[PDB]
Amino acid sequence: SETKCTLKSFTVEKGIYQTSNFRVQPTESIVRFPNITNLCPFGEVFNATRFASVYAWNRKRISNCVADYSVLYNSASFSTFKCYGVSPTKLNDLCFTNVYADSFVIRGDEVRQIAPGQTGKIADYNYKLPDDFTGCVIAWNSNNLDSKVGGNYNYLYRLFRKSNLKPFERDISTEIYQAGSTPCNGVEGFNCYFPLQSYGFQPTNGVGYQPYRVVVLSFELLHAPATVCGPKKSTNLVKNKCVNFNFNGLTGTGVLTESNKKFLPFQQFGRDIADTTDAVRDPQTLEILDITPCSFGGVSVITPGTNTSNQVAVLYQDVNCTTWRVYSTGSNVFQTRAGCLIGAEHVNNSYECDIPIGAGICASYQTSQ
Amino acid sequence: RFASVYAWNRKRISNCVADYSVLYNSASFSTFKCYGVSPTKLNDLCFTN
Amino acid sequence: FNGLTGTGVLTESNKKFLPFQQFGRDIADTTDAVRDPQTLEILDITPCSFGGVSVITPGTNTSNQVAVLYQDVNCTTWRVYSTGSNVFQTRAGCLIGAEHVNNSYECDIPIGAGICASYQTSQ
Amino acid sequence: MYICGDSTECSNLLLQYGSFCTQLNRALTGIAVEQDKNTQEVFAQVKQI
Amino acid sequence: MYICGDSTECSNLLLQYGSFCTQLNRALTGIAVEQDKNTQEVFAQVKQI
Amino acid sequence: GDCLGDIAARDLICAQKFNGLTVLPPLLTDEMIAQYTSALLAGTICSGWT
Amino acid sequence: QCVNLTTRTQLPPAYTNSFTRGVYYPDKVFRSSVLHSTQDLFLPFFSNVTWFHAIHVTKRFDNPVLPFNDGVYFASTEKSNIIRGWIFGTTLDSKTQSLLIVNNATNVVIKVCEFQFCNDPFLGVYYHKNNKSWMESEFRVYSSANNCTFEYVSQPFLMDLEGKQGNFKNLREFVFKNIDGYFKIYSKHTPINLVRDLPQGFSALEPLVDLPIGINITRFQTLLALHRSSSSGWTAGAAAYYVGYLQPRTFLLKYNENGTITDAVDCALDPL
Amino acid sequence: SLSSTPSALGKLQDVVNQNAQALNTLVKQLSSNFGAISSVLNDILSRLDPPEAEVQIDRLITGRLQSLQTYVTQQLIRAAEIRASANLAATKMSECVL
Amino acid sequence: PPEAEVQIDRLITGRLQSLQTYVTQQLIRAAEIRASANLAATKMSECVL
Ligand SMILES: *[C@@H]1O[C@H](CO)[C@@H](O[C@@H]2O[C@H](CO)[C@@H](O)[C@H](O)[C@H]2NC(C)=O)[C@H](O)[C@H]1NC(C)=O
Ligand SMILES: *[C@@H]1O[C@H](CO)[C@@H](O)[C@H](O)[C@H]1NC(C)=O
Ligand SMILES: *[C@@H]1O[C@H](CO)[C@@H](O)[C@H](O)[C@H]1NC(C)=O
Ligand SMILES: *[C@@H]1O[C@H](CO)[C@@H](O)[C@H](O)[C@H]1NC(C)=O
Ligand SMILES: *[C@@H]1O[C@H](CO)[C@@H](O)[C@H](O)[C@H]1NC(C)=O
Ligand SMILES: *[C@@H]1O[C@H](CO)[C@@H](O)[C@H](O)[C@H]1NC(C)=O
Ligand SMILES: *[C@@H]1O[C@H](CO)[C@@H](O)[C@H](O)[C@H]1NC(C)=O
Ligand SMILES: *[C@@H]1O[C@H](CO)[C@@H](O)[C@H](O)[C@H]1NC(C)=O
Ligand SMILES: *[C@@H]1O[C@H](CO)[C@@H](O)[C@H](O)[C@H]1NC(C)=O
Ligand SMILES: *[C@@H]1O[C@H](CO)[C@@H](O)[C@H](O)[C@H]1NC(C)=O
Ligand SMILES: *[C@@H]1O[C@H](CO)[C@@H](O)[C@H](O)[C@H]1NC(C)=O
Ligand SMILES: *[C@@H]1O[C@H](CO)[C@@H](O)[C@H](O)[C@H]1NC(C)=O
Repeated sequence: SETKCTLKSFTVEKGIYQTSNFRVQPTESIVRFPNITNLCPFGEVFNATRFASVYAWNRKRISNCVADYSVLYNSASFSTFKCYGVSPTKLNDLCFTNVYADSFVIRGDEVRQIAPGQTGKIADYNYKLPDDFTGCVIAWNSNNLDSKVGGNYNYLYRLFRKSNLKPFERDISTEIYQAGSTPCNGVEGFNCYFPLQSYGFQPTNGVGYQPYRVVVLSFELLHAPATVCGPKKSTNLVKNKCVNFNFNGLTGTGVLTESNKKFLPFQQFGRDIADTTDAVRDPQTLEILDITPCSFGGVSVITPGTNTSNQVAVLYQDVNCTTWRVYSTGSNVFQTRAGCLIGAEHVNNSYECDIPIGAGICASYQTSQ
Repeated sequence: RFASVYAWNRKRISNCVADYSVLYNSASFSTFKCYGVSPTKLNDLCFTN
Repeated sequence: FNGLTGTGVLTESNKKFLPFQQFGRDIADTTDAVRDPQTLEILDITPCSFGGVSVITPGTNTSNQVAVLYQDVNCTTWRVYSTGSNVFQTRAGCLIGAEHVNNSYECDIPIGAGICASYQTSQ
Repeated sequence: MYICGDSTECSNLLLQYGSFCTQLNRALTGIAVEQDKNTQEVFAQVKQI
Repeated sequence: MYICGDSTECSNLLLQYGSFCTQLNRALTGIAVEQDKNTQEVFAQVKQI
Repeated sequence: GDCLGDIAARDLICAQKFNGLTVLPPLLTDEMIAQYTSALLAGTICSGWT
Repeated sequence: QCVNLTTRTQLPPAYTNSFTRGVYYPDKVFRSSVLHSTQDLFLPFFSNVTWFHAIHVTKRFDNPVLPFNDGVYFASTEKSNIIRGWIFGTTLDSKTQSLLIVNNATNVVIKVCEFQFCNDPFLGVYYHKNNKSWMESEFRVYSSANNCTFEYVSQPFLMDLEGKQGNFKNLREFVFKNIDGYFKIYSKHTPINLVRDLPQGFSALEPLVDLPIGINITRFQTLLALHRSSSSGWTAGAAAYYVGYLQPRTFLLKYNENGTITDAVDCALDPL
Repeated sequence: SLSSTPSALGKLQDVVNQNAQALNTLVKQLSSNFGAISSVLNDILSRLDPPEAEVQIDRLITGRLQSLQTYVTQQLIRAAEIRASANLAATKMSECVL
Repeated sequence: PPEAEVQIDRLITGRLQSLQTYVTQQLIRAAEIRASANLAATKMSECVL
């Protein structure tokens, strides 16, 4: 039938057709995550009494925890949420390496500047993301926390600078900005400016002038040992079988075996000539495993015309036959240099060649044929 | 004053320097989007009509 | 030039642009001329890199001496990486790093235009 | 095998132009046939041994 | 030269599939070699002058 | 310096070279080919096919 | 707080050659029995390396401010723990933040602060003839450290501060890069036995740490320790260091059977 | 003479070497990105949802198809050259041997 | 950069196709030249010598 579909026909003439490859299916899946028991500090990051000024933004390292985001569902509400290097729906199946949370307060009309490729006083002078950004930007309205009736002037931003910031650069200096020809040795008047200004946050400001709390989660995926993981349940490790797997967020299908490869302390994955993972370091037992593909091929079908009979013989090019990686047996098994031929009777008489098989062997349909 | 949308205004701009930073100590825009050019490249360019 | 960037060599041009034309383009639609914004002079733009390089190598299991052929250099500040004498000029280019010999021999490493090279004796 | 590597999602996308793979194999099969033919024309000229 | 024209950003992107350029040149080099070989087979039949 | 000087010329050979397209010289020159031809003719006239 | 040292002689800078030094593992992927092509910043092969000295004899104690450029290759040949650390920053005074990485012989301290640095910073060890002991006695480096944003301190250890006779025995190599807020450090420690310049050979450096610093680095300075029995009352010990700069380069790297980089080709060195 | 000069059989060795190189080239080419974020389908699928993964996968599929098409075209050209050699050999068998 | 990269990848792919087409055509033409050269060599041996 595979031959018939390939040829787009319900009739197949006499000869040998190649028919895909011998394949096997996985039978079970393996999930191996580091055995992390701590929940990530969602409270500290999102429920903080105070946030930093944007000109002097904060940065915190997150490690050795479970990124269960659902804990925010009964508390937080975010008006903005966008991920750049990963789809939101995939976050729970992944592990993250160098995870950092940047934190600051800006105006509502400035929230749009916290993105790769933007310009404006925040994007240019206070906080900048790289174009090659992997992470998620989270923001919410804090008008009932960061606003005061007479004006909350505790949050500052930089307005004047001589050149733009580089990605993840911080600048907390207070030197007077020279807009004109004057040296500005102090002075602070005329064309000399103090570089920072306050945001007058008041509860009655319109939305574009209300304060917003912004959290930026920066991270890297699938190339190094991870310490922060989503809420997955590890399973047992199954070796020498075709299995599906997930090792620290990296999925695949294959056969896992013990390896003699010695990874350096900082190496989590190994790769072959095609840059395809061919080895991993197990997250709980630090054993190196090799990964071999499940399907190895070598199949072709020997067919009398279908207008005569529907008997076929199948040749397995990479099977020795001397649990054979064949689809079936049913006797009539003959081994040759061209493969294991199943479904044909070996005859000791030489004849002229009809359907060539290879390596000196030919086949034909002959007599009760 | 601004024009009614049904009878929108149009003004020609010429012979000047497009230094957008002058708006940083005054204006605040909730919307800003460029279509044929990246925002970060505006300061390196010259514009015709 | 007015926002249009590039790399190249600028020279005076004899092209006469119409009053409304600021840039000129070649057959590949690549800018090859501009009108300077302050002095209204037309300049031509020529690419910096022009090519023609190949390396003549004895096997590396014998020696690490090589000769370099510059296909578009006349040698008679030569657009070469180095000199160091041993400069021979042929129809196939300027060959730097090989001694010219007046004896004819059978061909070993062909260079082109009747010239071959080999590694021979203090080799 | 070459393109998808047993990834199911890739295989399902590959089907968008599966006539291409069939054509590549018709070409390679034709070459394989000629190689056996070439051998016989050069050596099997006399069928009397 | 043909693809990027000394643009650095293009050159760095081109490297994503640099094995392709090597393959194109292996093919052209093989042609160049044959052209000198063809000339000798037709004319340099007798090495006695 | 010839392609730089003669810009107005719009010489197709320079246009090809600046885009990475190079034509390589033959190993045998026309003079060398003529010598092989002459040897064959001298041979034929003097000694036929021998 | 700060001391301006005097009684030094005047020599031109020395130069040496980098040979095949300055290669580091560009990634965290295990690879083996394969050649791989990569394009990071590297010290070019056979490049110009500036050679600095701490010698007593023609007394020298070279601790100049050097440009950082696009990254730095740093190497040291030592017998007695003279080179302690580095200062990285721009103006190197209390106008901007700067990074201080120093081994003070009891701990390792990394700080990012608006440091007001000394115009001749140093550390030092006093030798007690009585009971033959070498002890830390001085730490200058800076007069102030305001508005600190990053700090790390290692666990305690005891450094061997003994002065030594003989050849240099320890080669330490570092690569410093400052990319998108991270100060990236790679390193290697190789045993040596030499009397002059940077030894020949090949070794790839491993990643050490990615520091979340967030500052602009254009200049840096090396911090050396002094030995004593004051601007003139000091001994220069013995030590030397080398500084080169990284440039974008394409390299062909060779991974052996166990995934160790054992060799490399600098694709821009020459036509071969 | 045949024992002494191993280059005599270079014509047959070259056939073997050319085909081996062509197959090794196809394997090496799998590492190419072709405009995709990663050459590995598993990285694409581990991080992206279906509609995003599909874009990255289509870039790899198109590139992979070009690699195979290039291979096949080169094999057809080489085969034509082999056919000509085989025809010459067959002629020589008939006219030199028989 | 991230927008330019899309536009550049479109040009790189197209430029590679132009070069690949060129090389393929040169290989086909070269095969025809080889056949002519072989004929010429035969004639030299059989008509001239
Ligand atoms: C990193 O520091 C350098 C040195 O202070 C800054 O470069 C200076 O910029 C000003 C303003 O454009 C110029 O007047 C100086 O001449 C520059 N000095 C040098 C040595 O280049 C650089 O701008 C800073 N980096 C960032 C992102 O702000
Ligand atoms: C913030 O505090 C409130 C109580 O005031 C609590 O109900 C909520 O869960 C906390 N948020 C987080 C993220 O822990
Ligand atoms: C920096 O130091 C000044 C005092 O000189 C202080 O007022 C200010 O709050 C400090 N921090 C920042 C981020 O500016
Ligand atoms: C917990 O982690 C350690 C260290 O990786 C490992 O040795 C241990 O087996 C893990 N635990 C289980 C199965 O409880
Ligand atoms: C199959 O395996 C046997 C050993 O059990 C070996 O002798 C035989 O040659 C193998 N068959 C082929 C076709 O290689
Ligand atoms: C100012 O513009 C005019 C007209 O384009 C030009 O001639 C003049 O040289 C320019 N000025 C300078 C260098 O001041
Ligand atoms: C190099 O230039 C000279 C004139 O100085 C000329 O005679 C010679 O033919 C040129 N060389 C070649 C290979 O064309
Ligand atoms: C050392 O001299 C310099 C001037 O060359 C001066 O700036 C510095 O503050 C002096 N330091 C001390 C400790 O005297
Ligand atoms: C650079 O190396 C050369 C030797 O190749 C040496 O002569 C020179 O003095 C070194 N340094 C400088 C700054 O020139
Ligand atoms: C080294 O630094 C640590 C941390 O600042 C300090 O506690 C310790 O006393 C210092 N040691 C010396 C010898 O100065
Ligand atoms: C050696 O003697 C000096 C001077 O009395 C003293 O300061 C030092 O602590 C002594 N050495 C040790 C190891 O205690
Ligand atoms: C690889 O490591 C083994 C020890 O596990 C050692 O015997 C072998 O010599 C090493 N190979 C190389 C190339 O260093």
